Amino acid sequence: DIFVFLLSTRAGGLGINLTAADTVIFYDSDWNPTVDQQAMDRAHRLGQT
DNA sequence: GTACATGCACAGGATGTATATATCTGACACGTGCCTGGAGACTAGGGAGTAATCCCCTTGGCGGTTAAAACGCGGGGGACAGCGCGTACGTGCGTTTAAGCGGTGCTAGAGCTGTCTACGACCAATTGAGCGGCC
Repeated sequence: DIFVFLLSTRAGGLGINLTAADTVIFYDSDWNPTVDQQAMDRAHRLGQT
């Protein structure tokens, strides 16, 4: 059921492994990359199909 | 040397009490579990010490005037009788709370949920001191 999950890149995401997500949206971008790259891959990982 | 307050006894009713009885508070023996005595390891502030040096309390001389002690001037505080407004007994009547056994509420506990301030901590911007160039 739960359509959408709300996160922060520097706390909500950290290694949290949301394989049930199909898609990712950045409503914000950080002054450093890597945090966004991790934020994507906390969905984009080997547990998806 | 004095006689009013103390000191001993009578009169007598109540209060200190014994026998007789039923029972709930306290004693006892059990264990849970709360937590305190001991004791360990380390932190790093509190304390003690050496030390410098500054300034208050006591001290001694002195001058002032107030209380003490004495005295004069004179009345209100300690003591007897009447007036009359309260204070202490005793009863009827019953207002009042007792003491009871359930019905229900709200008060208490431990914990949760929600702060939510308020505190370090990390994270990313952006800024001043560091060293070098130029005419």
